[PDB]
Parts: sequence; structure tokens; C-alpha cells
Amino acid sequence: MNINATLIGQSVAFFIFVLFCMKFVWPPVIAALQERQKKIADGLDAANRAAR
Amino acid sequence: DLELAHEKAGQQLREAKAQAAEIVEQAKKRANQIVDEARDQARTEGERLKAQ
Repeated sequence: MNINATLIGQSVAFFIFVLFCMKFVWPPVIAALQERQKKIADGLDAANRAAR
Repeated sequence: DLELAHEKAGQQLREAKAQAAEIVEQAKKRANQIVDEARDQARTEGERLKAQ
């Protein structure tokens, strides 16, 4: 169908969005998952420390 | 459970030191009995020997 510069506006918005989400969407959630990981791991190690 | 186990262990750990020390307390009473009966035995050998 018809070829337009429409791809530019969407691509430019996407490049800026990809750089933004890496700093404001992934870090808070991955940190909140790493905390639970650490809490489950150290919580299971706490039982091994008590048993020793 | 780690803190509760540390408390359970803390009580069993110290109670065994007091109970083990009581074996030494029986040994001190036994040592006194050995020495007191040795003094009576020595007195007995002294009065038995001088009679001859």
C-alpha cells in the first residue's frame, strides 16, 4: 500500500520509550523480585543455620 | 524458629555445664570420703601396731 514517513514518528517514539522503560519500569520490579529471591534463600538458609 | 532454636539450644547448652559440674561435686565428696576413711584407717593401724 502507500509508503509514508509515518514509520519515523513511531520508530523515534519507540527508541525513546525503550531507553526510558529500562530506567523506570524494569529496575523497580526486578529489584522487588530480587528482594523476595534473597528473602526465600536466606530464610531457607536460616533453618540450616539453626539445624547446624 | 532460628531464634527459638537458639534459645532452646542456649538452655540445653548451659544446663549440661551445671549437670556435668555436679559429677565433679560427687567426686569432691568421694575424695573427702577416701581421705576421711584413710585417716581412720591410719589411726586404726597406729593403735593396732603400738599394742604389739
